[PDB]
Formats: sequence, structure tokens, C-alpha cells
Amino acid sequence: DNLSRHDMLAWINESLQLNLTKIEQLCSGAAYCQFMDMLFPGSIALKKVKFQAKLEHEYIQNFKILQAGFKRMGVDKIIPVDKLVKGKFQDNFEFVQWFKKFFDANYDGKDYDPVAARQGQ
Repeated sequence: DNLSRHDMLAWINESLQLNLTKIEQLCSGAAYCQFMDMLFPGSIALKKVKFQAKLEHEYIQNFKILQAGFKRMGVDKIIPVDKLVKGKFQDNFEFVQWFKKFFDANYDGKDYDPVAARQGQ
């Protein structure tokens, strides 16, 4: 029941008001951090997230932040960070399919402004 890459990008971009053009760009970890903030406000150290990360060390730090949020919230998932940060399609697509299912199961209707969330950092 995997979404197409096109439908997945549309969901990400609309939900978070982002401008991704490639599934591979999820390698930065920033979108995942914002989704976790959206699901569980306060679970993520948003002040430390690099929203427009350009280099691997920045991606890794974003994923460290995500991992801490998962741990705090009792989410059972080892994130394959070492693979994801390389920006290849297969690993990133596999993880996003899982993540969307996770998000869909945990969404509880609370208002979130994803643009405001990126302001004032």
C-alpha cells in the first residue's frame, strides 16, 4: 500500500508547506523533525534543527534530534540514519513510506502552522 513518489511529495509539501522536488531531499531529516513537532508539540528540539541543511553533518544532527524525539515519545523505530543521509532514493523512499503510516496513525487533529514553526529560530 505504498504511495507513489509523486503522491508522497504532495503530502509532504502540503502538510508542512515545503518545496521538495525529490524524495531524496528527505535525507536532511528536517521534514521528519517538523512532522514530529506537529504530532507531539515539545517532543523535538526545534531550535536546533537546520531547516535548509546542505551538508551531511547537518543531516546527521537533524536525525539525532528526531531519534531523541522518538525515544521521548516511546516510538519503536531504529532510524537507519547512516543510510538515509547519503541521499539515495531507495532507502529514503522505504523510510518515508513507514513514516507516513506512523504519522497517519498518530495524527489527532491538532492545529499546526508549519511555516510559523520555522520562524523566530
